[PDB]
Amino acid sequence: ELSEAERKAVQAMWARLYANSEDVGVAILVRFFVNFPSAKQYFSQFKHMEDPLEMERSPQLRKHASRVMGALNTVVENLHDPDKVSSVLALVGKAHALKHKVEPVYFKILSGVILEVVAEEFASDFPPETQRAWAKLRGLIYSHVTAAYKEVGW
Ligand code: HEM
Repeated sequence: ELSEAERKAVQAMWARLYANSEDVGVAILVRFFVNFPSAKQYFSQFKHMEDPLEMERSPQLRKHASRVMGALNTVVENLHDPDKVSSVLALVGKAHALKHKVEPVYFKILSGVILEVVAEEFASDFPPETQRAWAKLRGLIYSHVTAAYKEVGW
């Protein structure tokens, strides 16, 4: 789990992100789909879309952006309550394993894009203590999502 200082570091960072949650979520996903075109295969309204301006304006992209940011928000705000973070990430993990059939490695890829976007957009607020805290959060997400895939015999 995150230590108290790490949790505080992650929540303070996340608050800055979430002040324009909508735009940050979308910028993250556009970068994800441009840089990893294979990930678009799970999205019916944009699986063959290439123009990043259209991706930015895509209703189904912006919707998934809103749901990624909201589920992340739930995890970050409730990091002091580890049963809640377990709860949320299971539900996500399973859902993506079973309904959406997404290869679990795409979570690792998306997290790397999330890191790249955070490092760019909020660099002057991203000291090493915070970078390390954020990296623990990423590990936490990937291990919990990865355990949920194993749980239903992926
Ligand atoms: C931090 C990681 C992610 C979070 C928190 C997240 C969150 C969500 C949530 C809350 C939903 C709506 C409920 C549901 O139908 O499951 C959703 C839908 C979906 N997600 Fe994710 N997601 C993540 C990563 C991914 C990745 C990497 C992919 C595939 C590359 C993906 C593919 C989908 C698809 C195909 C849907 C259905 C969208 C639709 O109904 O049009 N997600 N996501």
